[PDB]
Amino acid sequence: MGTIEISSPSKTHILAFPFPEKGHINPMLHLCNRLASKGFRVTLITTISTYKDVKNLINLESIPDGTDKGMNGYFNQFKNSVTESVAGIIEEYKLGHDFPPPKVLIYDSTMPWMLDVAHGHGILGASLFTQPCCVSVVYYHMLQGTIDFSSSKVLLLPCLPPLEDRDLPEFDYFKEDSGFVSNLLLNQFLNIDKIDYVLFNTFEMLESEIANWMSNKWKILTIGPTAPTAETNTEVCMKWLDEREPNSVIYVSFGSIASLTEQQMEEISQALFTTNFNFLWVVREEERTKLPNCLPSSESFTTAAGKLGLIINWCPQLDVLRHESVACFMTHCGWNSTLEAISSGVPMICVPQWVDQTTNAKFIQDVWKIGVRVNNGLVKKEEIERCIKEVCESEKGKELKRNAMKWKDLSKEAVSEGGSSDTNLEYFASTLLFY
Ligand SMILES: C[C@]12CC[C@H](O[C@H]3O[C@H](CO)[C@@H](O)[C@H](O)[C@H]3O)C[C@H]1CC[C@@H]1[C@@H]2CC[C@]2(C)[C@@H](C3=CC(=O)OC3)CC[C@]12O
Ligand SMILES: O=c1ccn([C@@H]2O[C@H](COP(=O)(O)OP(=O)(O)O)[C@@H](O)[C@H]2O)c(=O)[nH]1
Repeated sequence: MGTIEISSPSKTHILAFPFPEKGHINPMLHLCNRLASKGFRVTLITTISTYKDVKNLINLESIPDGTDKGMNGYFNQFKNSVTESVAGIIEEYKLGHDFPPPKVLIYDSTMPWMLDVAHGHGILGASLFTQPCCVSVVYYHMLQGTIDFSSSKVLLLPCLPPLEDRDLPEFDYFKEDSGFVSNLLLNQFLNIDKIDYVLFNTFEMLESEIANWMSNKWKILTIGPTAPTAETNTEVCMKWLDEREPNSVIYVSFGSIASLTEQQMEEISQALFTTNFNFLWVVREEERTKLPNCLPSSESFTTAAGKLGLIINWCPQLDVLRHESVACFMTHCGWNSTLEAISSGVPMICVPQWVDQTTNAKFIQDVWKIGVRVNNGLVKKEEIERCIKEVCESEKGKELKRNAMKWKDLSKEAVSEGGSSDTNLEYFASTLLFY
């Protein structure tokens, strides 16, 4: 005689709150699906403006965007507003009757003060880093002042390859804002010893040495890629790709924020309109006016080489990357783009722009050996064409593609049963249930 209590995922309530930007929303969202696939109740909290895009099982809550229409004023208003409204949501659910009360807030690692919201409301806090281990450690070392950041400089950090100046995360691009952006990334570590779960969207084999190094300081859980293994304009892009030859398309995307200069846009244009390959070039709506005048939701071309090109304002990038028609990825090397390509086996042309893109480029070409970085800071048509020849028209290109298929298989192994990422995510979920 007596009573039994069962803690299952279905009675455990996970809150998620990403920073409102696609390279932060996207990997959170994938992780919420995986967690829901594991039976938990998952509520994704998101700003009202991102709510729409996102809105197109997983619970969805909206909060006020909390930001009048510079980087700094926007951020302090944001910090202030979302601190209040997320704290309010947590309390809403603690009294609710439908859902279970929340056990843990997963928050983007660029909002470390959300650990205080979570703890200060008596729930666990899980920090999701949306960048690899190797660049995150650089931010930590800059935070610590572990080293000094007519001569060139090379930095030697434990468990990392030598880093040239150009290999460091690029903050100076932001000029008077470099201090804010740099602060934002280093402050990911202000309370690292206090975070209940430290999650990294990466997989162990990709960053063995530095991941183990961070594991001996912090019980970090590498859990990526969060995206599934084998979006606006899906049907359009797949139709066009379905009708191209295999291994014939150069996929070109510079992410969701970066915006190249008129001159740089022209360098790329001339390289792609004269190359021996088809091309699918994402050019965001707001960026379209920076195109060469010689060229609206999409545009179809016959290139001067007699090939075919499609300019479009947004695509399902993951599905493009996994289409047999894609030869290579010309990318700005944001970490989501880099990891999606890794998990798809697509070799890469690296045109890094700022923050962690420069360091990702370093690793893509020199550590993982799955792509080439362009040399500058304007990048000339001729330099783009050299890199296309390297990656798509050369025996080197062929080894690069082999390298990428090896990393893709390792990536699929990591998130499959008994994979290192599958283990870590199961460690997250199982301990969530513990008394
Ligand atoms: C600092 C900021 C936040 C990070 C954003 O993107 C990153 O996402 C990935 C991490 O998961 C990386 O892999 C990507 O390489 C990286 O691009 C972009 C950077 C830089 C731009 C600024 C955001 C934070 C918001 C920001 C301040 C917004 C803003 C502009 C302004 O004048 O007031 C507000 C818009 C972008 C922004 O400048
Ligand atoms: O046409 C596009 C271009 C980009 N993306 C997605 O937007 C994210 C971009 O994140 P990333 O870290 O690569 O760079 P950021 O945009 O933050 O600078 C990735 O998940 C891409 O797959 C997309 O869905 N469609």
